[PDB]
Amino acid sequence: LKRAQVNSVADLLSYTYEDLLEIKNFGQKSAEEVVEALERIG
DNA sequence: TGAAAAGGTAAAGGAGGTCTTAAGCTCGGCTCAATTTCTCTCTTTATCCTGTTAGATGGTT
Repeated sequence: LKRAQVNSVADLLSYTYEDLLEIKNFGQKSAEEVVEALERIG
């Protein structure tokens, strides 16, 4: 994510799950991890 | 001599590309009626040429 210039939660919220899967070497398990972390912050 | 401080090695796990099948389609070939060109004949017109024996003899607007 930091390689993708994503620096804020707003920036990450600007990406869809598909855009997250397009991130180079980002896999489904890592997208799930991000979803779980966001749920951890509601 | 002890101790940073960097540099290796062996994993675990994931990420990513590359392979395999059940479902379905549509695509070309093959046959095979079904016809539009083509090329001859075979005509049939389309176009040009010549002649015509009562007598006639200077314009309209």
